[PDB]
Amino acid sequence: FKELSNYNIANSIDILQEKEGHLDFVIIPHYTFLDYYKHLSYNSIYHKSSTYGKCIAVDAFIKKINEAYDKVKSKCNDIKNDLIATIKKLEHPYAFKKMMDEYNTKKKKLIKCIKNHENDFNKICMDMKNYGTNLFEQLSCYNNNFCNTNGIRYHYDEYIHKLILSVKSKNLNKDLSDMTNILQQSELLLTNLNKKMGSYIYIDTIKFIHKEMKHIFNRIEYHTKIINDKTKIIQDKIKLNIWRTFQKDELLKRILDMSNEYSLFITSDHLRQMLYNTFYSKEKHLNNIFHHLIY
Amino acid sequence: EVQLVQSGAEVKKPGASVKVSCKASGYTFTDYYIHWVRQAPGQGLEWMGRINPNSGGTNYAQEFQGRVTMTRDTSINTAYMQLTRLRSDDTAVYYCARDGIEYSYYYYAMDVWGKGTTVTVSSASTKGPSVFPLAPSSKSTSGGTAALGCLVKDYFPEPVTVSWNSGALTSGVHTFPAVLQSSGLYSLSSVVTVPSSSLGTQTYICNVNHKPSNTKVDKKVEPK
Amino acid sequence: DIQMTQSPSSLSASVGDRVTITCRASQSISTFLNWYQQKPGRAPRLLIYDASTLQSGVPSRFSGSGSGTDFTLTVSSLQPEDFATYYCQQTYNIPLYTFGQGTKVDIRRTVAAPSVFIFPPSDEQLKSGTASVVCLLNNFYPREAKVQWKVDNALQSGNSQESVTEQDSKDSTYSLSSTLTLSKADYEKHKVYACEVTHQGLSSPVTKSFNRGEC
Repeated sequence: FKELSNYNIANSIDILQEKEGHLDFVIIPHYTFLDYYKHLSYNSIYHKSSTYGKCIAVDAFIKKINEAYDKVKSKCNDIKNDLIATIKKLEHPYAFKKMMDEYNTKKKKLIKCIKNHENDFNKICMDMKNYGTNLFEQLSCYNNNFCNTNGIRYHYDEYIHKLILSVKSKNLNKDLSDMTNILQQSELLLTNLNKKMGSYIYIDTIKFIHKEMKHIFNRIEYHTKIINDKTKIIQDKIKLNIWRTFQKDELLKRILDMSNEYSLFITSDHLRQMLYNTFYSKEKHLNNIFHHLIY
Repeated sequence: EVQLVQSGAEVKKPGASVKVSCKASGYTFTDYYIHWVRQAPGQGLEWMGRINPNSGGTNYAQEFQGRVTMTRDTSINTAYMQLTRLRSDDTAVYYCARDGIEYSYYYYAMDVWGKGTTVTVSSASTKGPSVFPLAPSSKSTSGGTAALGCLVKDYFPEPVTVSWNSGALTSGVHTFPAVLQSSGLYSLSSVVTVPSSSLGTQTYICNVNHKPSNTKVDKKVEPK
Repeated sequence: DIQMTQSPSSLSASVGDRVTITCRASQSISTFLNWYQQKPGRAPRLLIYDASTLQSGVPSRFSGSGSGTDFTLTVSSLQPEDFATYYCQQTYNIPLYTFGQGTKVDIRRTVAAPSVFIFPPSDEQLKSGTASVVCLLNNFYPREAKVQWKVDNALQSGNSQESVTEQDSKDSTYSLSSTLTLSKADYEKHKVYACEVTHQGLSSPVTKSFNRGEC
């Protein structure tokens, strides 16, 4: 199974502004954790056709579980949007130490406010661990030596395969490669503005936007590296886990193993897609603060 | 280096139990599965079960389901395999081994083995070999060589060490390995083959020794 | 429920030969099949894992092959130090099935016939009320042999247990003993005690047999 533990729950979070004004946060381990048990629950029901019908009920519970969790993280809206409008000062300052300190504070208050609800979240996540784990314990076979892996196959086909091939069709190394040129430019444009050239203003902000972008790129480097791994791992693994029988225990081991592999895979792919957006979200605001190729 | 260390040989009665150990040393214990493969006397290998040192999870062959019980203590890095309801046939060498070659994610090979533990199931207590002489018989058509011997019967435990003519005669000496009979006591014969000329001349005495009972009976063999 | 069958169970091989040991799975098992050496009275040695990868440090004459049901272990140039019983193990399904019987690797060149010598039950044993009539197939080859007991043209079964030596390091022959245990009440009911022996070397059954007259 997968438990939740301690972790310094400060850096176990990411704050991501897809478009200008639509900022949100993650809580990696939760998202892994919930997803982990989302797959398990499916796998559990699909293993027989006698219980494929649960899909509606499970969709139900999972729809709810997110609509529950989303409502909780809502309690941090008026503090999150306190950040948003502080960002908007940073990404549109058309003084600085104060606009920085304001960002660091309004951010830390958003962290705390999340951490505060560390236990309101756990109940949702434990309720999910419950549902997913209560099935799985229900997963019966026709013959324990010789259990059927069509369960895992259908679950791979529908929910997963679509996302693998998406990652294969998108050349994420290009994606990275490009961003590292984007930063190269920012860097070149910033080195140009440096020098004794009197001293044009805003540069502080640019520096900050760039710095921020770097940290984003480095995160995207990371989740991307994990993605490409798990792709090969998932693809290798799934081959071994279909069109065959299993011993009940080895089976259960597989599903969990996969439920794990998928979860990590998705979480990354997710954060990547969010970060990617957040990357260029800054590029626009950074590009804006230029006005044109050279004022 | 990388090492598996098992308990010393045990002996147990029909319908007792038996625990044997397997101290892992060198590597981290709870990394790799530890497996218990036994081996009847002069027989194949036989997989009994496994235990994940880390979790404590156990998988047993179905032959031993409900008889065997595998455990481990992580203070000492030792893995255990307790059989119960013992039987004649349970007499074997219990090996333990390490699935530490992960070759396909879920697929492993037993890379390290312990030298393995002799479990005997008898019901017999220390008893002395009743040596009987094996009365000379001449070869295929009385052909030059004659074979004669000493049966060393109904003893327990092993081992026994026969010689001939006080360690003199070493040529033609076949002391058979010992069956462990449905008595619970072992038997073996020793035989030597020698010239049919040297009957009247040479005196043939077998030299049995059974250190566990401190029996060392000698027995003359002479034709009749 | 995966049954691993090794062909030849026992075979004969001179040094420098190629030796190829087969191993068939009862069902398709991918390349999830390991190979083990085991020298007489030693722990098994891992040679080949995953059907054809070679365990670090192992001599490179051992080469695994095959897929699905049929697997092959191949020793390029068989050596002295290789005279073992070999075992193949399927890992495709995790009660790892009991490795197939394993295969015996003798020397060869002999086709030596067994010198048959029958022994009656000792004077002093019989007063005790046992009668263990022993027989000796001395120095023969190959190990494969068949020995049966016949009292007064009655075939017998079960109340006999056989032992056999290990291959002689020189000479390279196996000897065998079979012992027929009877109750003395049994043994003093019959007359002709026969030790019938078949072997690749006896064109016809050799039979060594005394009457209880003995004399």
